[PDB]
Amino acid sequence: VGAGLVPCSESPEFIQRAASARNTTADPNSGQKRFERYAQELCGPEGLPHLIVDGRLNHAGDFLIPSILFLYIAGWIGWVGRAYLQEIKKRDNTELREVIIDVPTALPLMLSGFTWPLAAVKELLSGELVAKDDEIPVSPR
Amino acid sequence: QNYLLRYLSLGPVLLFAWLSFTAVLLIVFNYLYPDLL
Amino acid sequence: SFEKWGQPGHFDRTLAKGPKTTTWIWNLHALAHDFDTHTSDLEDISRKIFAAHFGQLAVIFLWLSGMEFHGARFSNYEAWLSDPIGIKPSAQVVWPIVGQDILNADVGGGFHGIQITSGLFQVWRAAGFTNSFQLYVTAIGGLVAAALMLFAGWFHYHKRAPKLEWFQNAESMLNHHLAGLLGLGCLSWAGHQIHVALPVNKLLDAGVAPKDIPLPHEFILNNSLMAELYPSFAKGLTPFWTLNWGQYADFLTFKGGLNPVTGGLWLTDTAHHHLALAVLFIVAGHMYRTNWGIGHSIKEILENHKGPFTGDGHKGLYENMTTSWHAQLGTNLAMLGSLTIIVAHHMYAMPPYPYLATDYATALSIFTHHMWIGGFLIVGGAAHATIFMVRDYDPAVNQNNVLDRVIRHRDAIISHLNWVCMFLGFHSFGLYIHNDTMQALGRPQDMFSDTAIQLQPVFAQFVQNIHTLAPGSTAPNALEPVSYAFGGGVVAVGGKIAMMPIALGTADFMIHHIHAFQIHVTVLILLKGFLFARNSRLIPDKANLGFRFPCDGPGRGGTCQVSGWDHVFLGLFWMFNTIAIAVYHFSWKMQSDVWGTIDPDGTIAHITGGNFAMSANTINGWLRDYQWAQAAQVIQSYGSALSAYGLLFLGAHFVWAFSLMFLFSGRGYWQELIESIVWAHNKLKVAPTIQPRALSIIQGRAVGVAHYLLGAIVTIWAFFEARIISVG
Amino acid sequence: SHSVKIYDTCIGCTQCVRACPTDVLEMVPWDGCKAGQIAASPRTEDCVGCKRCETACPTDFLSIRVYLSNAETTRSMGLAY
Amino acid sequence: VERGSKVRILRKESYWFQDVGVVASVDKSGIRYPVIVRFDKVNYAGVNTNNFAETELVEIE
Amino acid sequence: MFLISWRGYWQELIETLVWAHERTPLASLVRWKDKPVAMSIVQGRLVGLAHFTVGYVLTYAAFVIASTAGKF
Amino acid sequence: GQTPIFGGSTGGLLTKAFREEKYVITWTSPKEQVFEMPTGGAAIMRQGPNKLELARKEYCIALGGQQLRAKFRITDYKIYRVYPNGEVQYLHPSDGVFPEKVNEGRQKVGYVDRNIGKNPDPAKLKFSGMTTYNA
Amino acid sequence: PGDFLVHHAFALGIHTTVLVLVKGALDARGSKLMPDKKDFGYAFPCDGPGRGGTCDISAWDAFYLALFWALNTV
Amino acid sequence: TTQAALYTHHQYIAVFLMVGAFAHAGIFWVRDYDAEQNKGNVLDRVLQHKEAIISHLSWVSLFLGFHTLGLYVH
Ligand SMILES: CC1=C(C/C=C(\C)CCC[C@H](C)CCC[C@H](C)CCCC(C)C)C(=O)c2ccccc2C1=O
Ligand code: SF4
Ligand code: SF4
Repeated sequence: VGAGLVPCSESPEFIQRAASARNTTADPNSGQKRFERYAQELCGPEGLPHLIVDGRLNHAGDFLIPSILFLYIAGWIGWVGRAYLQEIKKRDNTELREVIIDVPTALPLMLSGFTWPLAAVKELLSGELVAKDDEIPVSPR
Repeated sequence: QNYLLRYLSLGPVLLFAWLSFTAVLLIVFNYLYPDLL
Repeated sequence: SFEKWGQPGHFDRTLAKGPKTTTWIWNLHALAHDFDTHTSDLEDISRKIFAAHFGQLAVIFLWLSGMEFHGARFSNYEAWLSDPIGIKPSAQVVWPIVGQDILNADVGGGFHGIQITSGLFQVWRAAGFTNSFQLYVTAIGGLVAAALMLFAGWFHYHKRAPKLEWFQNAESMLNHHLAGLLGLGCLSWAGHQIHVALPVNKLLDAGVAPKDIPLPHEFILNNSLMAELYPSFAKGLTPFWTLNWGQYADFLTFKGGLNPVTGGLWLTDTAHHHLALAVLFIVAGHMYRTNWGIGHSIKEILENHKGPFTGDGHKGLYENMTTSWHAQLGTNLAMLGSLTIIVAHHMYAMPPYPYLATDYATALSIFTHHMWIGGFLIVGGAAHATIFMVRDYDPAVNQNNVLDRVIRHRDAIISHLNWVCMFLGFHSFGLYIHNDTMQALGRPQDMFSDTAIQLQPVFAQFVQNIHTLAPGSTAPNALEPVSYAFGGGVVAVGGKIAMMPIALGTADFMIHHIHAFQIHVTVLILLKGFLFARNSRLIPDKANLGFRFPCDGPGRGGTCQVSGWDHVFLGLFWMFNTIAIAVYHFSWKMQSDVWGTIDPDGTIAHITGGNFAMSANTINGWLRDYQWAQAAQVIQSYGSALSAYGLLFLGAHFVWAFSLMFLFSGRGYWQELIESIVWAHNKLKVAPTIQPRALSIIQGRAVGVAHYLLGAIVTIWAFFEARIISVG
Repeated sequence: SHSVKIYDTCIGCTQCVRACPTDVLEMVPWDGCKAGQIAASPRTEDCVGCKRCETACPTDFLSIRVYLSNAETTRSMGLAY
Repeated sequence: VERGSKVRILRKESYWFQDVGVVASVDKSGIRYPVIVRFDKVNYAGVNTNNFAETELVEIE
Repeated sequence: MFLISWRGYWQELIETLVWAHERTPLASLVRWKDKPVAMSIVQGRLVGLAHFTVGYVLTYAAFVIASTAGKF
Repeated sequence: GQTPIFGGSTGGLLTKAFREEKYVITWTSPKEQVFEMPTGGAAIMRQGPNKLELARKEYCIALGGQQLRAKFRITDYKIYRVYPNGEVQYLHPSDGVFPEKVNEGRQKVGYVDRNIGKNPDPAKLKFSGMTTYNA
Repeated sequence: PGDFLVHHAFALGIHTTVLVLVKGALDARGSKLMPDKKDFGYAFPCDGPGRGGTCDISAWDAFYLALFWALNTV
Repeated sequence: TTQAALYTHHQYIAVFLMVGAFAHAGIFWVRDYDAEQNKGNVLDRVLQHKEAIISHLSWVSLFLGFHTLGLYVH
């Protein structure tokens, strides 16, 4: 947290901005409150805070858990999409329904993405995620 | 009848539906507690 | 009865089966309306056209009534009523959430929102609108009429549809429309004007308690107040029974000029105008032959006009004008476009509404809007002319006619045309850059303005002059000149100019000449595609093959871009240039020597200071002395309450470059990249069944030109919108 | 002019010979498949480069190809002047 | 590998190389390319049907 | 200009423009060293790219040296 | 000697088409009807002989293919190339109605019946100027 | 922070530049939908509109694109 | 001014100097190359897996572009 960066608590220009900090929304405490919420980080001569990313508990949670949340949701959406696609093909109405979504079937697949990570891990160990270099017949060259 | 969904489920109309749902979703959390950082 | 929509491809037999690849999607949005490509029958076509017209009218009514309703409940009209100067109209109040809270356009009286510029209140300063409830009823009427005529379309298509001979009575068409539609509507509106408009206008001179001013019911049968003013307007004295009209000199007069108490002209002139037009084209529209065995046999008139150079004249033209549709479409589009642009070129010297020249924001917005639409659709008129040429013609009914006589000697025409274009082009632009070099070369005596080598457009000056002293002799029963840009006195109000005479010096010359230049080349491209549509000196199968196709292989070298709509592509690029520099010229002059402020001496202190006589002669000056002013605030025009609208000018450049990306590149490259991504997806068992395929080259060209135009026009409207906000 | 290239996949539908407007093809007697007469180019000198022919070839990996040469002339360039 | 069996392709230049199609009609005549196979994946204009020499085909199952 | 427009349009008008010399008098004396035709495709691409690159080079150099010698 | 009824145009014969080559076409049309010419024009033919002069090997074949046999069914038209000296060539018709596939034995000059999988190579075929065929 | 930003921009720039270049290089022999080009040469080949068109496939079409992508980077 | 002009001068010289290298690599791939003489050596093992290379390269380009532009517009 070095590099010549003053704490946002005691950076004079920080509170200087905080004084007439333009309260954005329809509540008078909007601006001031957020500046109060910006005492944990450490400002600089620009008067605005920089973010440190190291796992260092000074700013660890301020970047780690959002990353993990994104991984959660991206895994969910990718998993349910792939599962839906795999399911459609066992109907022999393939491209008919490619544009007409079968809602009574599209729902439970979406609702059943609860345990995507570890299940995916299983498909990794079972090897249920990849087809074989030559079995996949998509010809290169 | 209820056959309307048979003719409302097209994808495109469903696209905008889902997207607007997710949009107001994102709004309410940004509308109820946009004060957590 | 809902079992029918979700059966796509209902109109085409080919794409009805199934979506093999993504291509099936694209054509779905491409052939949904050209039902001439569905059968050979015509009654069905006509019925579809009727229903579509009804639907368009319905959306018209809907949007106008909704805009009213916004004007009633969320617009500071009735507060801006008492003061149209110290208040700037607005609407569309901002919703108080994160992101749009600082954008409260406060225009006095605490009314926040969005400071609009469309001048509907100006109509609402002439219609005499007091309370918003009547306006509420107006919106209700508009929307119910919309729904009504939509239901009418449904009925006239599904239950009782018209027959086929109901089409081609152009005679009764012209008669009914010309007379009944135009004359009756115009005379009805004039009657509304005289009864209500000018009365409340009178009553808007000194603060005469607007809502307290009576309602029309207090004047339907109450002639007392109607007898207050206009003594002849007791009842009317009804001297029309006695054929005497001298009594009516009260309201039905002829002034012809600016009324410095209304911000516009004298409304009585407009009323008598509308009267005269009404009866004039009523007796006009009573011309052609119909069901009483009396009238012109119009298909014989065109038979008569022939002669030595004519060949055989205008023989055989009605099969074209009624059997085919695209013909009519194209011609009417061209005419409407021209008409619209003259309208634009018209209503900045004769403001027909109250508070127009005094309101320096709505003027150029309306002007540029209409001007853009004009060209933007006349090119489409020409395109439909070409599509007629490829779709509809006849070798039999077109022997030696004035039509065929050009398609036989096209080469001379177009060669001389190219000649003219080259001549004008460099004769103007190279002259310009010559003067540019001279100024950059310390040889200023070789410049071309008044202070240097001379040239003066005497013709415009003399025509304006002979227009200056018109009344008295040419116009005895007329009081003031038609406008004040030709001649007369500098008419104004407050410290704010309304109209002054316009000066034409040296810089006018090359500007008008390059206008003509670009128009010439535009005609060149379009007419070239027109004539060389069916047969070229190398491609004798064009009409035998179509008019929307990319190329004909690398024969004869290259042949790509040999259809016609690519001709209109190039043409629309060029007309973009034309109209862009046209609006540049108009805005700069009417902000340089027409508009500004005024002192008690009538001293017009213009905005810029007459910059054409100083810099509008060399290129480097044209960028300096125009866009320095046109942007020096947009950089900082954001950052407060009534500034926060960070405009998407910063944003439009991106779409412009993204546009030009599509133009310069082929498609096989994208196809191969697609195939590689497909390989990867197939390796991870996520291969989309519907196999993606890259765009077709014509599709890519279309999206490229679309994005190009969009970015450019967005950029420019952002420019002058913010520029007017800096002064209005 | 340019060079023409023939293969074995000629099924013999003969849509190319009816497509080339330049008289550079003929079905010479063959034996292999049911065709018995396979297309070939006897009169290359009038080749044009339109290559409307293989667009008329339905065979998978269309049986005819044209190697677009470099020895062009007034005939191969096709000028009326 | 009979009429109605799924087999992959040995012809190299083939657009559906290694791809599986169904033997629609087993011809066995004097032509060098007896076997008629049908696919559904589209090359140029959908030539999902083609012929080969069955010395260029291998089954899967 | 060189990049966008392609060689399927710049040949039709060369035809009619050849048509001129053949039929005007007092100038039909002279004839052709060699029969002129439109450009080639690859050459068109090349010249367009060359124009683009030369346009890009000059302005930036002028800007940088002028700025450095005018601001210090 | 029969030529159709036309009023003159501006895209006919040029300085090459009488210093290098001439093209002519003629058939037998027992009727008279309106037709279109590729240089532009809608005119009428005459009974029997129908002689026409032109400069390109495309207008003629376009007339012969699409107009005569596909619309008017006429199939007895000669198409003749002409040298500068005034002498003529008879390329086609060479098979009667240009069917382009029927004969009892045909010409034989040049053959290449080979697939593409084994193609000519740069580094193997070198120091000479032969093409993609000789293996 | 700015240096962080622009340096990642440089990374991107060279990444796409080498992308298009190696694509053209490894297609100097042939593509999946046009494998023959090895014999057509480092030359014009256009292969007229077989499927929507095949313009700009000629093994240094990539060179133009790469030149643009290098100019903006520098 | 002197050192500045020299710096941009030399870097500009440098940029498409490399493009020359890549272009001549491409043209080498068509003219100067024999198959059997290099059967199974390292070059062929590169060609056998070019696919994953170009795919991951496209991947990193897309990633960096998306995210840098997103942060900018943020
Ligand atoms: C303009 C243009 C042409 C036409 C260009 C031509 C005909 C060449 C221009 C003629 C010469 C180069 C003009 C220069 C003549 C000089 C004035 C003579 C030189 C003599 C001096 C040195 C004294 C194409 O052929 C073309 C082809 C493919 C894509 C785009 C285009 C394209 O954009
Ligand atoms: S190349 Fe095509 S048209 Fe010619 S014989 Fe073979 S299959 Fe028939
Ligand atoms: S371009 Fe094609 S159709 Fe024309 S002559 Fe050559 S091979 Fe025959």
